[PDB]
Amino acid sequence: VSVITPGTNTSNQVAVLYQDVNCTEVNVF
Amino acid sequence: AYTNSFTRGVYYPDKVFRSSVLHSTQDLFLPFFSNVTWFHAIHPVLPFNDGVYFASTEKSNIIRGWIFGTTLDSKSLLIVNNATNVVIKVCEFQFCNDPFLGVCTFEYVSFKNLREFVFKNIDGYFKIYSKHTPINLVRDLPQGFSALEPLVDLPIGINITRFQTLLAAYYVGYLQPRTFLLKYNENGTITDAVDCALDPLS
Amino acid sequence: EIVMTQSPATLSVSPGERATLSCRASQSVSSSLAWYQQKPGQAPRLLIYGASTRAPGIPARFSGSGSGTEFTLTISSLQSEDFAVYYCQQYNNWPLTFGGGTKVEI
Amino acid sequence: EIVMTQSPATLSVSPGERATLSCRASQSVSSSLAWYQQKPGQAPRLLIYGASTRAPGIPARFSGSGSGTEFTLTISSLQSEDFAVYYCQQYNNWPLTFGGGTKVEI
Amino acid sequence: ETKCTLKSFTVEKGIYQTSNFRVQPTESIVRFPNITNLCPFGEVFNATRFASVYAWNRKRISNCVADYSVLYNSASFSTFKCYGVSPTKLNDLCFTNVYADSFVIRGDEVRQIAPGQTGKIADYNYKLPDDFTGCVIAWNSNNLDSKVGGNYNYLYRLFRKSNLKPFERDISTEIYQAGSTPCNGVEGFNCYFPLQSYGFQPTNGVGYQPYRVVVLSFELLHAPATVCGPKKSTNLVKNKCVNFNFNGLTGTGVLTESNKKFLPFQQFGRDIADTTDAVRDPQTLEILDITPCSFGG
Amino acid sequence: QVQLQESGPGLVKPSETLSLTCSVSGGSISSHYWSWIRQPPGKGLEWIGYIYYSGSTNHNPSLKSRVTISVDTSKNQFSLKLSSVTAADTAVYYCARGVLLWFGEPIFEIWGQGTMVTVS
Ligand SMILES: *[C@@H]1O[C@H](CO[C@@H]2O[C@@H](C)[C@@H](O)[C@@H](O)[C@@H]2O)[C@@H](O[C@@H]2O[C@H](CO)[C@@H](O[C@@H]3O[C@H](CO)[C@@H](O)[C@H](O)[C@@H]3O)[C@H](O)[C@H]2NC(C)=O)[C@H](O)[C@H]1NC(C)=O
Ligand SMILES: *[C@@H]1O[C@H](CO)[C@@H](O)[C@H](O)[C@H]1NC(C)=O
Repeated sequence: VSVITPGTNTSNQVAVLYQDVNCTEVNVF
Repeated sequence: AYTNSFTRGVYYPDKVFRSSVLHSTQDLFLPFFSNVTWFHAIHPVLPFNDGVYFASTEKSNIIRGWIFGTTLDSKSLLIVNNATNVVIKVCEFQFCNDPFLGVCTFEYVSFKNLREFVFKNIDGYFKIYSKHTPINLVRDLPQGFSALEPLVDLPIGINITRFQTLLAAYYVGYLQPRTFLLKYNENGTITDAVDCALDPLS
Repeated sequence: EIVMTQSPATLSVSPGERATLSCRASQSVSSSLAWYQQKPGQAPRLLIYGASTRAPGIPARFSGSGSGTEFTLTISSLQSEDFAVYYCQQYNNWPLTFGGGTKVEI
Repeated sequence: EIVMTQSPATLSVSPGERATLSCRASQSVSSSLAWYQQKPGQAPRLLIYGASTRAPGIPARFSGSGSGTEFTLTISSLQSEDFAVYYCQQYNNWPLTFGGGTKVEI
Repeated sequence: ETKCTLKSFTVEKGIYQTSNFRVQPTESIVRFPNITNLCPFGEVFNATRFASVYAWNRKRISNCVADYSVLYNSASFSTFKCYGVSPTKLNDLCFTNVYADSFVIRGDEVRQIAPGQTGKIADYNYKLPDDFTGCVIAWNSNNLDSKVGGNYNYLYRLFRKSNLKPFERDISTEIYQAGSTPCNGVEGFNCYFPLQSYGFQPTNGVGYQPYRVVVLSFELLHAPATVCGPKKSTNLVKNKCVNFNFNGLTGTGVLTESNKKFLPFQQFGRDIADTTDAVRDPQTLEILDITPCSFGG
Repeated sequence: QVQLQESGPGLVKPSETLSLTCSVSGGSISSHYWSWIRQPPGKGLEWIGYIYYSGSTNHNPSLKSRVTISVDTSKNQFSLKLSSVTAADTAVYYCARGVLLWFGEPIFEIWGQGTMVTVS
């Protein structure tokens, strides 16, 4: 599991990447 | 109605002095952003759940006691703040169905207020933390951050499974085992904390 | 010598309900009993051969427990095919004994 | 029963010199003695409560040792304020006894 | 030194680093809290009566000065074993509290009184925590506990629907249920009295004879120590490289005044490497830094 | 800390009972023992008895019938009575606290001011 974020100076929203797993098996891409 | 606990319930886990450091520790804490139950007496029995957080806001000092007992059946700990003096005792004592104050193995004898407490016990030793502050507040719970510090530790050993309170508003909440990151300032008092479980950013 | 008694001699039962039985020995015994089933005209079957343990081949409908004074057996969800005589037995010492037995009706 | 004697009954001493005293019990005793000081008209003080050990509050000017037959106490650098009667005591068995005591002069 | 560092009788022009040096310490100081009374410890050993394992007896000791050396001169104990502390050095230490537990047991059950054991004693009567520091003492008392008429007062919990917590105490005596149908306050096959008497007879083989057992627990916290060995205090010295022992903690360094605003419930502070940095003296409220003595190549 | 204070008569007649009383201040009779002691003028000390929080007590082997001691929880007071007294019984009497170290007899550590008794 990997967290993607811009710098906390700008915002607190993030995204999350589940590496090498089908998304169904877990917006999405 | 349920009020959000926001960011409260941090307490000093150990008395070793530290300053200008970030330190990580795992213990029983109140989880952040949780629905603390709100009670009102204008116009009960609760589960102990291995310790509890209590926070109340008062005028004219209405909340002057607590009782802790497995059954309360009068078949044990009692704390009561009389106007003249504060008293603590451990006894089998007869209690009514709804005890109130009309305006043995141990003993001790010596809105405008916000009083906060934590009660918890482990390995037979029972700990009480507290804090007090002035406030100005109507029909709300003030968002903020402050840290509790130990006052007393008692070798009661008698594990308690429930509790009751004796009686202008108060809130109750329950602890969970979690890990926190505490920031110490130059003076040496906790300023900020982070909860690891909350979200990916934390 | 060890003597043993089984009571009651008959229990009236009807399908779809549990049944309970108890057998006692004149003196303290532990982990040294057997429960035998006796269907009409058949050879006995060994159902229970100790404290709370089932011989291989016996469904979990039969179970039991006990104490030094008295031991008990439960048959859950009694069925029409459970009609039989039940006999407690002990083997702790040389003087073997069977209990009096109990009939369990349909 | 245990009896005990203390000798000599008086020691002449003058400031700036050490002094030595000895007390003996009729039978073998160990780690079971006390030394009491008795200034004129005062209550006794407990100075030594065992073998070679000082109660809390007593300067290191007082010390002692001993054997089963006889025990000894030394007062180094004796001062004018050390004028007192000294009493050995034992407590090993039920029959408590005090020694005869000794006067130590100025 | 250079010659012997190069294993050679001749050396070329250069700068050679061969050794280091340290300032040696010059004095030693001892600074203990002063307690003004002896300790009535004998009360717990000189007592006539003794407790029963179902209701073991506890005593709390504080504000004491005690010398343990006599316990090693005595030979009246059938067993003497301590855990987590070396028994000889107890005279050099301090503690916040001492607890004494006492009871009589079947000698055969002495095997059970150890951290992490298992069995009816370790689960129904006196469960001991897996992490422990303390000492355990036993002596055979068959001469006094047992009598020509037998003795049957001593009871142990034979059955129990659960296992005790460490140092838990439970006087509840609900009739134990071993039958399908529960019976309360009744004597029957289903339920009987949960305690069994020890039948002590004076001719019993030694394994069955009663042994008295006492367990001593040392407890230490940031709450300042109140019980200490018979060590003596000594004057205090500052701004010089000195050996020190505060309240049981040894070390060497340079003591100095400090401006650390310790709170009343605190005793000492630690550095990142988990070593003592500052302390509060047991005789004065001042706060002192410790700095290591000078060294270099 | 604690204090020991004591009271009794100065003069007594022959062949009558004598009584003394000692009271503790600053503490309670919970664990430490108490004991009565006498000091004849210019003579060695003598122990006459001791009693503790349980009421169990032991007296000097000699003069078995001469001495009794009673202890009261109220007002932290204990008293001693002698069946009768003689011209030999003139002495300073002391009440003292006793601590039991490990084994044997308890060592006396805290001593009362003492009171003189004489018979005439
Ligand atoms: C830590 O907290 C101290 C507060 O002082 C401490 O806590 C109090 C409750 C008392 O117990 C005090 O005895 C104790 O020392 C903060 O200290 C503050 O420092 C400033 C620095 O100058 C002091 O001066 C103030 O600042 C203005 C700046 O213009 C000056 O002109 C004035 O002199 C003004 O007083 C200030 O007095 C002092 N606070 C107090 C209550 O005395 C400190 O800043 C804080 N944080 C750190 C990192 O130390
Ligand atoms: C796994 O992911 C691939 C992406 O190319 C998809 O085609 C496939 O159906 C997925 N498997 C599932 C959903 O079981």
